[PDB]
Amino acid sequence: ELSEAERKAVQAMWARLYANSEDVGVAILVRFFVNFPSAKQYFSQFKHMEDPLEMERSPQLRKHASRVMGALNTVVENLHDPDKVSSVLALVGKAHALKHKVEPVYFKILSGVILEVVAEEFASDFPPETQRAWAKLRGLIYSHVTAAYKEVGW
Ligand code: HEM
Repeated sequence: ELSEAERKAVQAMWARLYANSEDVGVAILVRFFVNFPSAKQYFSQFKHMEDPLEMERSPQLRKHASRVMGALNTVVENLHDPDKVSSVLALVGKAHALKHKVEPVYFKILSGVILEVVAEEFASDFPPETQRAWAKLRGLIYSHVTAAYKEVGW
């Protein structure tokens, strides 16, 4: 789990992100789909879309952006309550394993894009203590999502 200082570091960072949650979520996903075109295969309204301006304006992209940011928000705000973070990430993990059939490695890829976007957009607020805290959060997400895939015999 995150230590108290790490949790505080992650929540303070996340608050800055979430002040324009909508735009940050979308910028993250556009970068994800441009840089990893294979990930678009799970999205019916944009699986063959290439123009990043259209991706930015895509209703189904912006919707998934809103749901990624909201589920992340739930995890970050409730990091002091580890049963809640377990709860949320299971539900996500399973859902993506079973309904959406997404290869679990795409979570690792998306997290790397999330890191790249955070490092760019909020660099002057991203000291090493915070970078390390954020990296623990990423590990936490990937291990919990990865355990949920194993749980239903992926
Ligand atoms: C931090 C990681 C992610 C979070 C928190 C997240 C969150 C969500 C949530 C809350 C939903 C709506 C409920 C549901 O139908 O499951 C959703 C839908 C979906 N997600 Fe994710 N997601 C993540 C990563 C991914 C990745 C990497 C992919 C595939 C590359 C993906 C593919 C989908 C698809 C195909 C849907 C259905 C969208 C639709 O109904 O049009 N997600 N996501």
